[PDB]
This record gives sequence, structure tokens and C-alpha cells, in this order.
Amino acid sequence: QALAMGMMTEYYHYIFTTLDLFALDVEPYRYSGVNMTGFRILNTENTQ
Amino acid sequence: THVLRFGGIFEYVESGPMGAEELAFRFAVNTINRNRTLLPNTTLTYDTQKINLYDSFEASKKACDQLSLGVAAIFGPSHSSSANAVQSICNALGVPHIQTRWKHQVSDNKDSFYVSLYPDFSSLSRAILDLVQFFKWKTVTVVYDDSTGLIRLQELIKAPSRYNLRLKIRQLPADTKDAKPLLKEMKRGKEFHVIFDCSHEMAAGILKQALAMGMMTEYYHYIFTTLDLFALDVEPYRYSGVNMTGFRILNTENTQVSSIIEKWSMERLQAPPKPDSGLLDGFMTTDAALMYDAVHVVSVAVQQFPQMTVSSLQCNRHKPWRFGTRFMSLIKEAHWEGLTGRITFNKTNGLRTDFDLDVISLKEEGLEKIGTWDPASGLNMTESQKGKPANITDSLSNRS
Amino acid sequence: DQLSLGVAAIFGPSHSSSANAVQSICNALGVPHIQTRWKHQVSDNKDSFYVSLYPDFSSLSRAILDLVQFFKWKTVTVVYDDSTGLIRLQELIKAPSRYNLRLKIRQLPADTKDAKPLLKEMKRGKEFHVIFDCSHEMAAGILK
Amino acid sequence: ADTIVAVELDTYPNTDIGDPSYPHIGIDIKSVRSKKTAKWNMQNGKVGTAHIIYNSVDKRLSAVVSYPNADSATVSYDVDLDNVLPEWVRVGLSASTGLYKETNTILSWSFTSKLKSNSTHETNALHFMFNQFSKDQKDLILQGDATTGTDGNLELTRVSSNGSPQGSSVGRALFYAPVHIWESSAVVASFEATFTFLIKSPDSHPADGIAFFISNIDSSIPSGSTGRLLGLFPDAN
Ligand SMILES: *[C@@H]1O[C@H](CO)[C@@H](O[C@@H]2O[C@H](CO)[C@@H](O[C@@H]3O[C@H](CO[C@H]4O[C@H](CO)[C@@H](O)[C@H](O)[C@@H]4O[C@@H]4O[C@H](CO)[C@@H](O)[C@H](O)[C@H]4NC(C)=O)[C@@H](O)[C@H](O[C@H]4O[C@H](CO)[C@@H](O)[C@H](O)[C@@H]4O[C@@H]4O[C@H](CO)[C@@H](O)[C@H](O)[C@H]4NC(C)=O)[C@@H]3O)[C@H](O)[C@H]2NC(C)=O)[C@H](O)[C@H]1NC(C)=O
Ligand SMILES: *[C@@H]1O[C@H](CO)[C@@H](O[C@@H]2O[C@H](CO)[C@@H](O[C@@H]3O[C@H](CO[C@H]4O[C@H](CO)[C@@H](O)[C@H](O)[C@@H]4O)[C@@H](O)[C@H](O)[C@@H]3O)[C@H](O)[C@H]2NC(C)=O)[C@H](O)[C@H]1NC(C)=O
Ligand SMILES: *[C@@H]1O[C@H](CO)[C@@H](O[C@@H]2O[C@H](CO)[C@@H](O[C@@H]3O[C@H](CO[C@H]4O[C@H](CO)[C@@H](O)[C@H](O)[C@@H]4O)[C@@H](O)[C@H](O)[C@@H]3O)[C@H](O)[C@H]2NC(C)=O)[C@H](O)[C@H]1NC(C)=O
Ligand SMILES: *[C@@H]1O[C@H](CO)[C@@H](O[C@@H]2O[C@H](CO)[C@@H](O[C@@H]3O[C@H](CO)[C@@H](O)[C@H](O)[C@@H]3O)[C@H](O)[C@H]2NC(C)=O)[C@H](O)[C@H]1NC(C)=O
Ligand SMILES: *[C@@H]1O[C@H](CO)[C@@H](O[C@@H]2O[C@H](CO)[C@@H](O[C@@H]3O[C@H](CO)[C@@H](O)[C@H](O)[C@@H]3O)[C@H](O)[C@H]2NC(C)=O)[C@H](O)[C@H]1NC(C)=O
Ligand SMILES: *[C@@H]1O[C@H](CO)[C@@H](O[C@@H]2O[C@H](CO)[C@@H](O)[C@H](O)[C@H]2NC(C)=O)[C@H](O)[C@H]1NC(C)=O
Ligand SMILES: [Ca+2]
Ligand SMILES: [Zn+2]
Repeated sequence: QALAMGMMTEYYHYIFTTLDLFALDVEPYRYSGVNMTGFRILNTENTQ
Repeated sequence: THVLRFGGIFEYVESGPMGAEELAFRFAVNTINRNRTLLPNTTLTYDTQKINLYDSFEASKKACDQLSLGVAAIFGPSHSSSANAVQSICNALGVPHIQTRWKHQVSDNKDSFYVSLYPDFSSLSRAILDLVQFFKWKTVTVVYDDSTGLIRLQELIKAPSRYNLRLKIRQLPADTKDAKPLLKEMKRGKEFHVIFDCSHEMAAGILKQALAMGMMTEYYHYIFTTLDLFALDVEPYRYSGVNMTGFRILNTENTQVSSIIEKWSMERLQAPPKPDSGLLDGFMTTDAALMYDAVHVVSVAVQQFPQMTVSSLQCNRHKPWRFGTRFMSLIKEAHWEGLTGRITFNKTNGLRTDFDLDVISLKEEGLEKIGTWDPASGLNMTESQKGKPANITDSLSNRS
Repeated sequence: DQLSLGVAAIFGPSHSSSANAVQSICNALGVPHIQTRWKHQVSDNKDSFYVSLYPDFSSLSRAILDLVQFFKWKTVTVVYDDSTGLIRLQELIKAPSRYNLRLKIRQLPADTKDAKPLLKEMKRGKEFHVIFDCSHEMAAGILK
Repeated sequence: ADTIVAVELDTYPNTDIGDPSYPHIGIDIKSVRSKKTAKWNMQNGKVGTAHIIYNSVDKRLSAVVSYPNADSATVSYDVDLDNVLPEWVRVGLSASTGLYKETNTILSWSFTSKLKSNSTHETNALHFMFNQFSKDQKDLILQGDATTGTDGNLELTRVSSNGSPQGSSVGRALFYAPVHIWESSAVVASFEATFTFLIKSPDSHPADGIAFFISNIDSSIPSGSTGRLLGLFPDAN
């Protein structure tokens, strides 16, 4: 609903307070210009 | 009672249903065939042949294969390569050629026997050039799709010399539909006022790539030079902020017209335009709307000349078809309110030059008419716009 | 007539309307079609039984683009002849986007040789860096 | 737009803007759409004799043109020169062509105004008789692309392309000094002219007509006038 209102552009920046931002399909928004900063506690870099 | 066979050359779909132009020809025959009020004694039958549409030799066979069997008018292919061929078959043996899609007429091609019911891009390019002055642009970027598009918008390229709009002509990448590198350059280049020159399929696929690059916002404005902008599913873009202004010749406001599109969508039963396309489901494309008018404008001409019979013209030992001199006049002196407004030709070259654009645009309720263009007049806009107060009785500074 | 009599190479009916006929004839029955003047290659015209010995304007329009970078112009002016002539200059019209040019494109009026309407306006706009696209007959007619 | 009243000796029919189907003498009141016209014979390269008066004892603005052994085209239209044309003017000649060529050689020109200092008491004049247009005639304010000299001729075309005078050419021949008209000392200013032209046959349907105007004291070529606008009008209205 923020995409269809033309509101995810180069001069917006969204902070999500979810600890699950990694599970968002960000494929429609990767080239958009939008800044989406969040936090993740799930330590995915460890191979175990 | 009296027989009257029309020709027909269309694209060869090998597995699916036939093309939108071919179904529109089969429809417009059957509509006139079941109504006696227009043309009491005609028994209009078709000779629709199919070519690969990119072969000027194959188009010359199926032109002669129809004309040896006997036709009255050949409704032509939709390419630039095949139409230049079949026109010279039609000019040689006599029968008129009825074009429904734009062709580069070579300026030194001395031909009678052709009319082009597609609205000619010389007169359309005034309507774009009038429209950019209404919005008072100075930073216009033309984006076309193939090298023929410089011919089509040539009256738009030829006008930083008279006016002050600064053109920055670009091209969509071929051998792909991924114009991500193009729209990176245009966004970085601060290009906020864009004129595409696309077919409505590629004008739909350019917007999903413009949406995913965050480029359809409140400070962009796109002019599409398609006459089929109405068939774009604009549902993802209606709330966006984007301005999408275009032209439409398809006179959908008339109920006699709008009944036909309603009758069109039911009788197709074709392959579904899946949501990866971006188009709406059942409409008449403006390529297929003109082929509906192609039958009627000739059907007006066969009404005024009832003595007309069909001969067996063979291409090798060719002679002019003796009715072909007379019958070409009644096509050119003809007027008919079809789906795309009135069809009036030009007494010189048979290009359709006087026509009726309805200028539509994008507001938050869908595509919406904001005026009307005409060649004789200018932009009759400010039909959706109302206001312009201009209260100059202010500022109180100093009398003297 | 010539294919029925039997030839090896049809040497170029040398115009854009007349070439597209004989090219697709030669693609059909097989013999090589030796084009000797530039025509418009349609992008979806899947043919290859032809060669075209005129130097392509995909290369030439970069060469005129090389000179306007070498002479460092910024107020270039194209004067062409036919509506086909914008295809001859693809890369030249497409490059104020990539550089700082200000292409102001003008057309000679057809069926005449009077540049007296045109050159009156080109002197008016202070255009001194003209890029013509005439033939060699219509080159000297404008130079006079 | 400058206020201007002219006598078009139009050698080309302009049916789009009100000129008749025949070439014609005309008359203009701020309009290329003529008040009154009449048929003019328009012979080939021959000579000249035109004559224009306006006597406010009869207030008829008349104009006649006659070749030798030809007739006379009286095209007299009553118009009130009180309000249609300013106090001070700058009369002269105007000629043009476009897309068809013609020669517009003027070879002699006169003028004679007489306006009422006090009707009997010795009215003013501006009589001149330019039979000998020189190479450096410095009492003409010849505008546009008008040429002169090289003979006794006033060539109001870019000429000497073997007399094929380089089509879409235009050249005006304004006289140097102003004339008092409006009313103010009322308007009996019986201005005369004699306007011996030469229009050579170019074998090309000779066309676009010579004029004789009474303009504003400031004037130039209006916005391009090579053609139907005949050398002195901005618009077709
Ligand atoms: C339909 O498609 C059309 C495309 O063909 C297009 O119409 C075109 O519109 C333009 C204007 O936008 C128009 O130009 C005007 O038309 C005059 C006549 O056309 C002449 O000349 C043009 C070039 O200008 C040629 O293209 C024509 O083929 C034709 O040329 C012929 O060839 C000889 C060669 O020597 C000429 O001398 C002859 O004139 C002609 N022979 C014939 C017809 O047998 C053109 O002349 C107009 O110029 C006018 O203004 C000039 C200003 O100085 C004058 O000097 C000049 O003489 C013209 O005045 C008129 O001249 C006419 C003949 O030339 C006469 O009728 C009158 O004497 C005179 N006064 C009038 C009419 O009041 C001007 O440039 C194109 O000609 C026209 N194409 C045509 C008609 O084929 C339309 O946009 C499309 N749509 C519609 C809705 O029509
Ligand atoms: C969210 O905000 C961020 C700014 O706070 C944006 O960061 C930008 O991210 C891009 C990557 O998309 C960076 O580009 C990188 O540049 C470095 C080095 O810069 C040089 O690289 C390019 C080639 O890409 C070269 O052509 C130039 O000469 C540069 O000098 C590269 O090492 C990287 O691989 C990557 O290319 C930007 O530098 C960066 N900062 C900006 C634009 O100020 C981020 O993209 C935002 N999210 C969006 C817009 O969706
Ligand atoms: C493309 O450009 C158009 C202008 O060039 C945009 O139109 C603007 O957008 C709004 C909302 O869509 C339109 O509002 C409609 O106007 C009428 C009457 O005017 C009302 O406008 C004022 C504000 O100017 C508002 O406060 C009042 O309530 C008035 O009632 C209403 O009847 C409609 O319901 C609707 O409100 C305007 O016409 C226009 N506004 C401006 C400031 O230009 C168009 O939306 C653009 N497309 C986008 C952004 O996607
Ligand atoms: C066979 O075709 C004819 C030709 O169109 C049909 O007759 C006429 O059709 C038109 C179009 O619907 C009717 O025109 C109407 O005009 C009025 C006033 O001008 C206005 O309300 C609309 O603009 C409307 O278009 C016209 O009445 C009608 N004439 C009749 C019925 O006599 C005819 O109906 C067709 N045959 C069949 C069986 O449908
Ligand atoms: C742009 O389109 C509009 C819409 O048609 C044009 O306005 C129309 O102008 C005509 C002029 O004859 C109006 O007709 C007459 O107006 C009176 C006013 O009451 C009416 O009673 C009659 O219908 C009469 O025929 C017509 O009403 C009017 N339509 C409107 C205002 O909606 C306008 O002229 C066009 N502009 C152009 C072509 O430049
Ligand atoms: C077809 O043939 C006859 C020929 O006379 C038709 O008669 C006329 O046909 C014209 C054109 O079709 C109509 O405009 C007239 O109104 C017809 N007049 C009459 C009296 O019919 C007739 O319509 C047709 N007959 C048949 C049997 O199909
Ligand atoms: Ca005139
Ligand atoms: Zn006149």
C-alpha cells in the first residue's frame, strides 16, 4: 500500500522495529530507491 | 443475390486463435451480412489468407492467390515490409488496398489505390506537440522502441528550432524488455517529463519496471503516443501520484459504439492475458478497431456503386481492373462514423488526416477524459479543469 | 524473370521500396542478393541471404559523432533530406543524453531546392555548425 | 501591427485570403482582405503607368493602372482617411514574391500632397519625381532585400539571376520624409502618385504583386512577408 501510493522513493527511509525484517520479500522494492533499515537478532551467518 | 468477395491477409497464428485484426474482419463481415438496411444485396464473403507477416515474397503470393480467385479490396498485412509489397500489387492490377496500420510512405512512391485508416503520425505529432505546450515543458525526453519511431515522431524531433523544449531522445533496449539500465539514466538525469513511443504491450511492461525503480511519483509525467492507453491495467498506479496523459480515438462514450466492445469481448473466447502482461482482459485494441472500420468504409463505397462485379485478375498478364478506377473514388469520397469517430480521407495521398482524439489522463478514479483534440482546432482542454481564479487585487505596497 | 532464366546474384534494386521485395524473393528461393545502397533493415525481418556493401549508418553516425567531439561543438544542427534520414543518424540524435550537445534538427522542404526559407531561419538562430545529410547533388545546391 | 493603407497590384490570386480568382488591382484598410478589387490585365514585361489620388472634395480614394494600348482599372473606394491612418505617415513602395518568381522593377516614382494650411492660402507640398534612381540613392529608406542602381531602375526583388528574381524575395522602398494627414486642418490632402513599374514574364506565372502603401512613420518587414502577405502585412487579417 506504500508502493501503490508512490511513497517508497529515494527520499523516504523506514525503520522497522520487527526482528523479522529478513522474511520480507523485498524483490519489488530493491531497485526502488527506498531505504529500509531494520534489526535482526537471528544469527544467520553461523553455519551451525 | 450479388456476390462481392473481399480479400484478407493476416498474421499466421499456428496453434492459438487467430489475430485481433483477423477476428475483427470476420466480425465486421458478419455484422453487415446480418443487416439488410446497410447493403440490401450484398453477400460479402471473405478470402482471409495467412502469411508469416515478415516475408514480402509470401505476401505477394497470397495477394495474387486472392486476386486470381477474385477480390474487391485487399485489407493488407500489418507490417512495413509486406504492406509496401502488396500495395504495389494492388496499384498494378487495380483493386484498392485498405491499410489499417501505419506505414512509412516513401515520398517518391507515386501510388493511387491505397488508404490508411490508421491516424497518420504527422497529425498525431501535432497533438503531442500541442500537449507539451499546454503543460509548458522544457525538458522533454522522447523514448521510442525501434528505429522506425524517429520517422513517426519526426514533427516532434523537429521542434526545438521553433519552440523552447529541449529534446533528449533515447531508445528502449532491443533483444530484451528489461529497461532497468535506461530508467537508471533517466532518473539520474532528472528527466521528469517523458514521452514514450511504444505499443501498448511494451507500454505496459515499461511501467512495472518504472514502478519497481520508484520512478512513478508525484513529480513525473508520461505521455504515451499509443492510441490504446485505455487497455492498460492502471490499478497499481491510480493512487501513485503519477501523471499518465494519453490519447484515445476509440469513441467509447457512444452507446452504439460501446455495445460493440461489449459484443466483442463475449465472442472472442481467446487465450487469457495473465497478470504478468499488465493488460485488461476484454477490450478492442485500436489495431482491431480500425479493421472494423475498414470493412464499413469500403461497404459505404460498394453501396454507391451497385454495378460492381468481381473479375479474375491474374498477376503475370496484368491489366487494370475496369471498375478499379471508379471504385477508388468512392472509398476516398466517403464519410462514416465508425468506432474511432468519423473516417474522412484526404484528396491527395489516402492518409487519414482529419480525425478525433479524446485526450485522456490518469486521476484517482482511473483513466479520465480531460479534453478533446482536433486538427482544425487546437486542444479543446479545460473540460475537466475548472477555475483559474487569478485575483490580482492585492499586495497593497505603494500607490505613489 | 531472372530467377527463371537462372542467375547467381541479383545486384541490388537500389531503393528501400524495391529492395524489400527482391530481398525476400532471394531469401525464399536461395540466391544471394547483393545490395549496394543502404536500406532500412527491419529489426524483426529475419532474413540472411543478402549482403549490403554500403557502409552502415550504425557505424557512420558514430563517425560524425566522433568529429563533433573532436571539433568540440555544442550547438550542432542537422539538416536532413528524407524521413528515412533520421534512421541514417540514429546515434547522432540519440546523443545529447550522453554528452552536452544541443541537436536542433531541421528538414529540407521536399520538391524544391530553396533553402532561402531555411537558411534565413538558420542565420536567425545563430547556427554556425550545420551537419547536412543531403546527396551530393543536393549538397552543392544548398552550398550555392 | 503598424497601421497601413495600400493599393495591391496583386499579380497572384489568393483565394484563401479574399483575393479574387483573377489578378487584380486592390485597396487595403489595415487588411490584406481588400475592400474593393477590379480586374487587371497583367501583361508581360512592359511598362507601368499607375496613378493614385484621394481628393477630399470628393473623399474618394481612387487608383488607376494603364499599360500603353490597354484599359484603366478604376478601383475607387470611398473611405474616410480621418481616423483610419495616423497624423504623420511615411509613404513608399512595396513588392514581394514567393514560390513563384516575378520581376518587380519600378523605374520612376512621384508623389504630390496638398494639405490645407488654410484652404486658399498656399497649401503645403511634397512633390518629387524620381526618374533617375541612382546607385546610392540616399533619400530612400529601402528595407528588406530591396535593391537599386546598376541602371535607372528600382529593383524591389533580389534580381540579376538572368532576370529570374530569386523567389521568396521581398523589398520595400519607403520615402524618406513624413507627410501631415489626419484631419486637424481638414483632410483635402490630395496625394498623387505615378508608379511606372515593369513586371517581366519569368515563364513561371508571374506572381505576387506590387503595392503602394501609406504606413506608420516606423516600419519594417512584418514577421516574414515573402508571399500572400505581399510585403507589408503581419497577418492575413
Ligand atoms: C492532406 O494531405 C496533403 C498532402 O499533400 C496536405 O495538404 C498540403 O498542405 C500544404 C500546407 O500545409 C499545402 O501547401 C499549400 O498548397 C499549395 C498547392 O500545392 C502545390 O504546392 C505544394 C508545395 O507547396 C506541392 O506539394 C503540391 O503538389 C502543389 O504543387 C504543384 O506543382 C507545381 C510545381 O511547379 C506547383 O507550381 C503547383 O502549385 C502545383 N500544381 C498543381 C496543383 O497542378 C501551395 O502552392 C501553397 O502555397 C501558397 O502560398 C504561397 C505563398 O507565397 C503562394 O506563393 C502559392 O502560390 C500558394 O498560393 C495558392 O497556390 C495554389 C497553387 O499553388 C493555388 O490554389 C492558388 O493560386 C493560391 N491561393 C489560394 C489557394 O488561396 C501552400 O504551400 C500542400 O500543397 C498540400 N498538399 C496538397 C494540396 O496536395 C494536408 O495537410 C492533408 N490534409 C488535409 C485535410 O488536406
Ligand atoms: C539507502 O541509503 C544509502 C545511502 O545512505 C544508499 O547507499 C548507496 O548504495 C549504493 C549501492 O546501491 C552505493 O554504490 C556503491 O558504491 C561503492 C563505491 O562507489 C563507487 O561505485 C560505483 C559503481 O557502483 C562507481 O561507478 C562510482 O564511481 C562510485 O564512486 C561500490 O563499491 C559499491 O559496490 C556500490 O556500487 C552508493 O555509494 C551508496 N551511497 C549514496 C548513493 O550516497 C542505498 O542504496 C539506499 N537504498 C536504496 C537507494 O534503495
Ligand atoms: C495528474 O495531474 C493533475 C493536475 O495536473 C492532478 O489533479 C490534481 O489532483 C487532485 C486529486 O486527484 C484533483 O482533485 C479533484 O478536483 C476536484 C475539484 O477541485 C478540488 O481541488 C482542491 C485542491 O486543489 C481541493 O482542496 C478541493 O476539495 C476541490 O474540491 C474535486 O471535485 C475532485 O473530487 C478531486 O478533489 C485536482 O484536480 C488536482 N489538484 C491539484 C492541486 O493539481 C492528478 O491527480 C494527477 N495525477 C496523480 C497525482 O496521480
Ligand atoms: C442496421 O443498421 C442500421 C444503420 O445503423 C440501423 O438503423 C439505425 O441505426 C442507428 C444506430 O443505432 C439508429 O440511430 C439512432 O439515431 C438517434 C437519432 O439520430 C439517436 O438516438 C442515436 O444516435 C442512434 O444512433 C437509428 O435509429 C436506426 N434506424 C432505425 C432503427 O430505423 C438498424 O437498426 C440495423 N438493423 C438492426 C436489425 O439492428
Ligand atoms: C470545446 O468543446 C465545447 C463542448 O462542446 C464547446 O462548447 C460548446 O460551444 C457551442 C457553440 O455553439 C455551444 O452551443 C450553443 O451553446 C448554447 C449555450 O447555452 C446552447 O444552448 C446550445 O447547445 C448552442 O448550440 C455548446 O453549448 C458548448 N458546449 C458546452 C459549453 O459544453 C467549445 O466551443 C469547444 N471549443 C473549441 C472547439 O474551441
Ligand atoms: C436483389 O436483386 C434485386 C434487383 O432488382 C433487388 O431489388 C432492388 O435492389 C436494390 C439494391 O439491392 C434495392 O435498393 C432496391 O430497394 C430493391 N428493390 C426491390 C423492389 O426489391 C432485391 O432487393 C434483391 N432481391 C433478392 C431476391 O435478393
Ligand atoms: Ca495577395
Ligand atoms: Zn490581392
